[PDB]
Amino acid sequence: IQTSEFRLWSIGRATENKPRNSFTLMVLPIESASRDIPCIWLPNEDNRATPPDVMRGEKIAIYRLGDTSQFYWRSMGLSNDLRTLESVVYTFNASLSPGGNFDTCYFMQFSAHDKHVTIGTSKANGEPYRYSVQINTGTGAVYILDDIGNRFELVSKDKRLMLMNADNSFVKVEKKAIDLNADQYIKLTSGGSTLELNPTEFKVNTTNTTIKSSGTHIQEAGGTMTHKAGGNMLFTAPRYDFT
Amino acid sequence: IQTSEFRLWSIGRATENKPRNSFTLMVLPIESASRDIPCIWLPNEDNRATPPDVMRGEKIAIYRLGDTSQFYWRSMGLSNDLRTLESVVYTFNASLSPGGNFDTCYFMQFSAHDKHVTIGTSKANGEPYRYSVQINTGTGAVYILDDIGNRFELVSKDKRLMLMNADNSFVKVEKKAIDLNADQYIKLTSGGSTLELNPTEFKVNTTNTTIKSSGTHIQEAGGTMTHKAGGNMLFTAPRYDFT
Amino acid sequence: IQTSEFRLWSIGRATENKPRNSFTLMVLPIESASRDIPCIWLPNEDNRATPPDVMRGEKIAIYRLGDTSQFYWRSMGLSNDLRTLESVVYTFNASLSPGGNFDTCYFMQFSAHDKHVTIGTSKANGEPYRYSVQINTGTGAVYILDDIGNRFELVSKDKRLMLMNADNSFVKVEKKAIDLNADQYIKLTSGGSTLELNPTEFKVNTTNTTIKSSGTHIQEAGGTMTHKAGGNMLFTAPRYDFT
Ligand SMILES: [Cl-]
Ligand SMILES: [Cl-]
Ligand SMILES: [Cl-]
Ligand SMILES: [Cl-]
Ligand SMILES: [Cl-]
Ligand SMILES: [Cl-]
Ligand SMILES: [Cl-]
Ligand SMILES: [Cl-]
Ligand SMILES: [Cl-]
Ligand SMILES: [Cl-]
Ligand SMILES: [Cl-]
Ligand SMILES: [Cl-]
Ligand SMILES: [Cl-]
Ligand SMILES: [Cl-]
Ligand SMILES: [Cl-]
Ligand code: NA
Ligand code: NA
Ligand code: NA
Ligand code: NA
Ligand code: NA
Ligand code: NA
Ligand code: NA
Repeated sequence: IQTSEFRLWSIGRATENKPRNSFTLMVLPIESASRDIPCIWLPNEDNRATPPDVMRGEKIAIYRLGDTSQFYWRSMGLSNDLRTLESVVYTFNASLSPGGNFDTCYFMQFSAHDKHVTIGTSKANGEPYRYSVQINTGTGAVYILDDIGNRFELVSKDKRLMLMNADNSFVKVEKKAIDLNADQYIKLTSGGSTLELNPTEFKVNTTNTTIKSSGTHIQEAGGTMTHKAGGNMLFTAPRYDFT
Repeated sequence: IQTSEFRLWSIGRATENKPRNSFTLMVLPIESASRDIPCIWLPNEDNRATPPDVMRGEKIAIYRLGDTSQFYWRSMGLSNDLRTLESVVYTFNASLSPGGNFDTCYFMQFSAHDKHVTIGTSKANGEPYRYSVQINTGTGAVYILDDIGNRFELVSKDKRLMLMNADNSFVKVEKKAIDLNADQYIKLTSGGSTLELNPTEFKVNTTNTTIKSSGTHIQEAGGTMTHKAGGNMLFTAPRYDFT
Repeated sequence: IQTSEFRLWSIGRATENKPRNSFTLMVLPIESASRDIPCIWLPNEDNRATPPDVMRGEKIAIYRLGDTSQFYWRSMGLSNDLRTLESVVYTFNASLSPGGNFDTCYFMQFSAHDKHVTIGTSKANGEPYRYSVQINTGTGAVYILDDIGNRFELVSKDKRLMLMNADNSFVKVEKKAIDLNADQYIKLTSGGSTLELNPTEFKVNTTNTTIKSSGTHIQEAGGTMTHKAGGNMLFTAPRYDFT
């Protein structure tokens, strides 16, 4: 019966917490047939760039190639209740040349250590822009952004939701205030009616205009001021004063 | 040739649909060497909290530790066309103490049963806020929100997209209407020109103001009304009436 | 010692780049005990619909059922540095009937080949709407949309962020301009003050109105124009002209 020389050699227990940036795991074999074995990571799945953040005492499957010193460790997924901080990166390469820092792959990263969840893309295959969808749990924010300045923003400590583009035009909802900003113009359109604000003008073009102030009304011009009516012009007040 | 006592014992077939909240699976061994075996879940991958939603008749790999009664079941991924409703939770623990309801982990959940896709974070390691990015397929919505009231919203039955913060400031795009609301002020800025609306004021500060009405123009003040011009003030109408 | 007839038969090397839409992989066994073997995909994990985009020379585990011609290939995850373009689809079925094009499942897809990252849902189990959260790296955009016209948009080449609903109401932030559009009305609310624009009206209802123009002020009506003040009406200018 032909069987590969590469086989499950012994069930084991991790003797140490795997260091975050390490692929080696010290494992103690616990089957009756120093005492630790330095094992190389054997992934449970493809497209996972980081080994599991194995804690001391987790059940580990130790694989061995024949009688050689090539030992491998595979997480068995039976000791999840031991996990503390976990950071996992799933990578999907996006370059014609192989080899590879996330510069040549699309990825999704859950990092408790660095306190973010991020989906990011790369510019290694003709893509014009890079993107990131990030939940930043450290500062407290959700971002949707490219690499040229366009950004959706939810920032919790400032109670801010914002639509911001690369030209500093934005719609900002921060606390009890809303701020719109645009260097060329801001225009409201409803049917045939328009209201525009631009660096030199405030323009309204509509059918009927009604400006009601329960208190005072003030309109002041540094230059000339014109009132024009195709129909009758009406003034109603207890008295009229011309300075 | 040393080999672990823990080995693939027999290929089998699931005899029942696995109940959603169960880790045990009844499996019938189908290799010639009651008839069902209660098996414990053996995961194919780490960071998966839920066993596959195995349907009756799926090919199952039955593992066994030596001659003991410890039987384990592993989905082989060769019977995907039998799947009906699936709910899968990937968890990434985010607490210094181990052990663990999603209160101590970042996670991503695809649930056909509960009709949502959700990416959520936890507040178990000093994070100031929790977050959720949810596609709610039951009610019909996409949400981006924290746990204090800041929210992006796409709600389909109401044709609503909204930016809403914890102070009830919002930019609402619902059906054929747009509503902006902010308790302190709403300000539009374009260059040196500003338009502000606040609880007691409507203020415009610009260079040139043009208000054209194809129909009627009405401005009414409960108190005083002042017209001021540094240059000539012009009135043009077929007739003028002072009440 | 009972062991399944289905076992790891030999470690091997992929002889060819797996074609994107293929489940078969030509593998050369490299254990001493034509020369290629057509193997069927054996997944490393459940809920993965696409086999890994295996490149020539990757280490492959060849499984075999007994002495039969049923050979299977499993990616070992030890040759990731050979990956070039990768497209991976994780599927989560969402239909009461089994069987299945993404029409009956929720899914998440990372595709370097087609240049997008997409989370999508289906309408096979009573869901009223389908959804997609897509990073389109080809055109350069992030979309959040349903299947009836509601859409959040980040489009990089146009420097556009937009909230757009099925009735063509939108808040558009494009380059140096902001455009709001709504067929019924656009209303700003701050406390008791309101500013509304609708197809026939421009309405302001506030306490105090101040319209300051450093240059000229023009208000023109095709019909009548009325000025009403409950208090004194004041005119201040170097001279007044009635046409
Ligand atoms: Cl290492
Ligand atoms: Cl793994
Ligand atoms: Cl080697
Ligand atoms: Cl990379
Ligand atoms: Cl501001
Ligand atoms: Cl159970
Ligand atoms: Cl599994
Ligand atoms: Cl046990
Ligand atoms: Cl938890
Ligand atoms: Cl409202
Ligand atoms: Cl095929
Ligand atoms: Cl796989
Ligand atoms: Cl078969
Ligand atoms: Cl499908
Ligand atoms: Cl427009
Ligand atoms: Na890690
Ligand atoms: Na301000
Ligand atoms: Na696996
Ligand atoms: Na489930
Ligand atoms: Na309303
Ligand atoms: Na592929
Ligand atoms: Na325009």
